[PDB]
Amino acid sequence: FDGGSRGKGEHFPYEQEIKFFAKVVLPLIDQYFKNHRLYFLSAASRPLCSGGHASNKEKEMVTSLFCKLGVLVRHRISLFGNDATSIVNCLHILGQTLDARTVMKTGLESVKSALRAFLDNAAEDLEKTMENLKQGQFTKGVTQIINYTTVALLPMLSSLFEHIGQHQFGEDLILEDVQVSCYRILTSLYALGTSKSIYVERQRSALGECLAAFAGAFPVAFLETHLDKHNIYSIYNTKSSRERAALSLPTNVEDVCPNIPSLEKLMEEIVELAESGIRYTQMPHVMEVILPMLCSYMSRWWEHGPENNPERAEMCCTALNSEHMNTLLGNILKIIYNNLGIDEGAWMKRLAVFSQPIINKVKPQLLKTHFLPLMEKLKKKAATVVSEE
Amino acid sequence: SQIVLPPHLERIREKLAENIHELWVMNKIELGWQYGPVRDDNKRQHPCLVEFSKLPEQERNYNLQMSLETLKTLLALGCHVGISDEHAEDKVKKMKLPKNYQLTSGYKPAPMDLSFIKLTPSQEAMVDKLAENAHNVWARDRIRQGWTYGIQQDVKNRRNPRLVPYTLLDDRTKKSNKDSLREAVRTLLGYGYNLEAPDQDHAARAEVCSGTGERFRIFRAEKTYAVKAGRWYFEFETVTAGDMRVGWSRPGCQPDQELGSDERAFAFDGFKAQRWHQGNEHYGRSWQAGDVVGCMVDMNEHTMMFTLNGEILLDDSGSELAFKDFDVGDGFIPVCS
Ligand SMILES: Nc1ncnc2c1ncn2[C@@H]1O[C@H](COP(=O)(O)OP(=O)(O)OP(=O)(O)O)[C@@H](O)[C@H]1O
Ligand SMILES: COc1ccc2c(c1)CN(Cc1ccc(C(=O)O)cc1)CCS2
Repeated sequence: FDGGSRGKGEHFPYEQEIKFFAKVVLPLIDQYFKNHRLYFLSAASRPLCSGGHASNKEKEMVTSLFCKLGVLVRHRISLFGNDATSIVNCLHILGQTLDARTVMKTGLESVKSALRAFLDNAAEDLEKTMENLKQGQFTKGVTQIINYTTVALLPMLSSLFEHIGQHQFGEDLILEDVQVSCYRILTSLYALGTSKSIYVERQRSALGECLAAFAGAFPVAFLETHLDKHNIYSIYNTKSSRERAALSLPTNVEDVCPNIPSLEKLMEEIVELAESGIRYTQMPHVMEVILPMLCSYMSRWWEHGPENNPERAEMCCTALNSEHMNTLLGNILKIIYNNLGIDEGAWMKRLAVFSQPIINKVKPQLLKTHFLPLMEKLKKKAATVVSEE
Repeated sequence: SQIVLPPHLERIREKLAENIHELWVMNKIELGWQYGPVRDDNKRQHPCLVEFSKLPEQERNYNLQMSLETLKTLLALGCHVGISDEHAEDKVKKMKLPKNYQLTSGYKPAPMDLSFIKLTPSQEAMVDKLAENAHNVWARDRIRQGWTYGIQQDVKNRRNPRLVPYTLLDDRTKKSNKDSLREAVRTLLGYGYNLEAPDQDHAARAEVCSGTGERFRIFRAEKTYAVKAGRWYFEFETVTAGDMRVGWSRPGCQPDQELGSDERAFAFDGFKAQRWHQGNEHYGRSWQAGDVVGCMVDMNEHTMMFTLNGEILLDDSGSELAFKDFDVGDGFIPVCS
């Protein structure tokens, strides 16, 4: 149809096939996988004692179906019309249902290549959004690409990375070419978050969820990259200068993330944030995107921290602590306290949702007589006539 | 009954026979033993590297039969072994081998580069099954001979110290047999006949192997201690983690019926994180070993609550009430299953 769209075939004969697909096949997939998600996520572990576990070939077919649906949805939301929501929801539910561990351990090379190519295509589309959004705001291909991104790529990637982080599939999936593609995706997400442009503040949020999900999912501490040698799962510690030369790398540990500053730099930024007293409207990107990334990073990297690992504490890639957590959360509630009176929005609620994992993580001894300020402010501000929360 | 000879191994049975002979002699000589004049236990020497006149023909037959039994057991495991390439003989090349390690029997040793072959955990599992099965076959043969288990070797009374299940076997002997058989499997892989073997998926096992008369035991307080008014509390420490229920029961609760399957008991089950009364509903969390569950009942307001390690357990909704509506009746007593 795309080959002969402008040709003699303006009316494609296969209306029956197209209608049957878009009206039955997609919603059936969505509902079936929503109902039987536990069957496909089953493994050697037995969550569902009654039902059996999906076969390895079964999970291979699930991954193949997800990859094929992604290939279909690439750059064709406008041609799908109003069904694009249906296709993206099917991709969402399939992404939850995937079992990357078993797929990588015993999977078809075609399926593995399809997954790698899907991730590489996501990275390439993000780079195309880079190159056109930069000096493309004056000016269609650019409009189609940006619509495709903002509609599908952010939800798809966010859902997939949330699943990967929740099931710790990153150590089994994100490696070699997959890992360099994820590096490109991370650089792209950070550049979109940091950059200022009308198309950016029109979709700041979805970038926020996608980037936070990626931060949770990625198996390398990109923030505290100085402790690179300790991590065993990094390309810089596994597959060496020969493959630096073979496939292109930034070739420097600190240059792998040129636009991404260091963890201590972001910590200092958030400390003098709300203390320098700058306006929300000047640079809204930190409390909307960066703090979610910090929270996801700490939530993922706590258990690898030195205070959680007294054994070989010198052999840890990350150096987070409960004092880091309480300082960052203190900066969070200082920001909300200084910004609740003016510039009201749902972004405070979204930030609180994003920070829910860290307040769950923190020990209740601090909750005593440290979050007492939190509850007293949250009640005195809610003491208004209309009640909430 | 199911055993058949695999269809491409007829003409190769001989070559496999002398191949197993080669593995047997090389394994015997590189287990640390060496050719000697006379057989002694303290000498740790193997004088049997001599002409076939004295060499046990029964031992030769045992070697051949255990080789064929080994291959029959791999085919029984589902290993539809495949012929890959003849090029194994071309690829195998003689490394540097010392004069002492060189066999004086006259045959040329063929120690191959066994390091680079990566043993996939599936073949490790079949190796475990091969060890178990070979040990079982040996035990069966000894029992047919009349051997019986003992603390130490007694030839007069035919008491064997090693006659125990392989799972409980001593480390040294199981390690020795295990390395011998991994060497055998690795030599088969070196000749290149690849193991097209199935994978043993995890199978659910009910694990209930107690007396058929009882799948559970119920402990309760006396009927006369039933409380009908007030706020009462007790504790239940779980030394293990598994099928256990704790709660409050009517005086008429049956002992042979599971707690919470009827109207006579209100229970909490931490194995599946559920609450039980006339049915099953999700509630609370799952305990672990050493966890203490505190059960509270309030007969004034007709409510029940459960706490795990101090923290109050709550159902899908935000309520902390495991059970909120019940008639006082004849009272409640602490109970567990
Ligand atoms: N006919 C045989 N010839 C050589 N080795 C055997 C024979 N039968 C079994 N084996 C294996 O050899 C190991 C011990 O070597 P050895 O032959 O000295 O013992 P054995 O004479 O077979 O006595 P046992 O049957 O008690 O092991 C045993 O683990 C056994 O599995
Ligand atoms: C008892 O004369 C024999 C007869 C046959 C063989 C051996 C010794 C040498 N063996 C080593 C061996 C010996 C004894 C034990 C044991 O039972 O402790 C285990 C392994 C390999 C099998 S060929």
